[PDB]
Amino acid sequence: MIVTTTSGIQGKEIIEYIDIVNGEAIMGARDVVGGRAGSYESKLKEARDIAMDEMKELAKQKGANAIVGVDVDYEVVRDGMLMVAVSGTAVRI
Amino acid sequence: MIVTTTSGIQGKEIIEYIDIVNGEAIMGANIVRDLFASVRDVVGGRAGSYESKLKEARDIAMDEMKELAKQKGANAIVGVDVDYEVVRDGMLMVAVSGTAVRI
Amino acid sequence: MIVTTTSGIQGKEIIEYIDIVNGEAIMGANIVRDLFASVGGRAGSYESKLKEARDIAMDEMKELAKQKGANAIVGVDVDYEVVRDGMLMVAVSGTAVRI
Amino acid sequence: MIVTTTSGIQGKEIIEYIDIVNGEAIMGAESKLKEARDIAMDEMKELAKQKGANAIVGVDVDYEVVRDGMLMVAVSGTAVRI
Amino acid sequence: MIVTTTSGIQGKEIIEYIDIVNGEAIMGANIVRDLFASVRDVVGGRAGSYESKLKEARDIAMDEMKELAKQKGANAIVGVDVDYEVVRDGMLMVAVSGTAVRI
Repeated sequence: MIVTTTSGIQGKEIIEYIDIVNGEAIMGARDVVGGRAGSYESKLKEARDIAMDEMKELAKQKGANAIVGVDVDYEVVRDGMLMVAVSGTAVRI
Repeated sequence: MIVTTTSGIQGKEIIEYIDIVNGEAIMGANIVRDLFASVRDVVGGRAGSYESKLKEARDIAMDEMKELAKQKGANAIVGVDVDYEVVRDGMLMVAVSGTAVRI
Repeated sequence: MIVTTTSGIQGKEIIEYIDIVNGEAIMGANIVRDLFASVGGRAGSYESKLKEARDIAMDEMKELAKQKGANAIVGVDVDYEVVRDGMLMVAVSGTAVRI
Repeated sequence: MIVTTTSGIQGKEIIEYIDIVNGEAIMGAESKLKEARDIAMDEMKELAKQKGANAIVGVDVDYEVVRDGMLMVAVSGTAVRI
Repeated sequence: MIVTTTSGIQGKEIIEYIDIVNGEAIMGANIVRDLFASVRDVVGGRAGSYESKLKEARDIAMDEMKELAKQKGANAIVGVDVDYEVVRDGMLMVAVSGTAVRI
């Protein structure tokens, strides 16, 4: 199933814009370092995937086979906690 | 009513761009532990987790946006964006914006 | 005059991109408990004041757009950020165009 | 040089997408906010021009309080040829 | 590789949408402090330096996103967004996202 940060699936007609769906993960409460320095996946991959799984599960719940126009937001939330929040429009194609 | 975070509705022409519409809601304060107060604080309101309350606040901000759009004679809202910001004393704000359109 | 968050306008040709235009406003301070100071301005809730500031920001942007001889703003975006010790700045951005 | 927040120019095909370009201005220590935004935008345009671009599309502005009293404004965009 | 903040490649149809890809970089507090140059007014990121003081963080974020995309068999990344956020004790994070595609 296609998940894209773009407005449409080039080649495919959208049958229905079903709903806007979201997912969120709250992560735990001269050196510039990459997110994958010293590890195979990025430190935020677990958070990001939890957030995207929730969004995908909801979309699937709503009869979607695709999710377009997705955005990722990051906010430091509670006592230091990182939230990753993902939003997108569930569609039938 | 069609609501999308994309810049258009494939299949339909936009007959008129009516206006830009917004909705916000701030979460309720912490009560104790992972318990958080109702976003909408009058008889009925439900306490719960940070995530269930965040989702509630995002649902009210959304519904406020849709109610304004409908007041303006819109049948669709395109180019919807969500924004999150921690404001006064740790409460989370959810703000939603989009363009109300006739299709 | 058309103002829109979409990247374009349907059915109408842009004959000229003029300039990116912006507006901003900072929310007034907290008075007491849930009451916030106007940005004969009225005190209100956080959300009421927030809406007021966003309205001022949007008007300021349109104002700048019209004076540059535009009749439309496209690709509009709203940004929020807490500023000088607890106080929500709104900032609106857009592309002023001739249609 | 046409600069726009839209993702596209009208009556003008993009023939090269050169790079994403960025500008930033740092303040503190509303009118100075405008100055900052201008410095960020001018810095991004300069880079775009030096890269061989004649337009910048999909422009976005971000605002961040890096410390306290310091506000950063960052603009990002795609440098293109039309 | 074409990297673009736009939602498509004018002139080129997208034949496959592979994955959303992300890259990030994190700046130490010690370093963020060495960009409080604003001891006077407003200064550009390129005042007194060749490349912007944040360019290295962005380039590391962008490199990781691209390396990932490339490994997934993509030859372009579209709908790119850059995000900034202050986390833990004053470190600055720059995060980038986009859709890895095949054209």
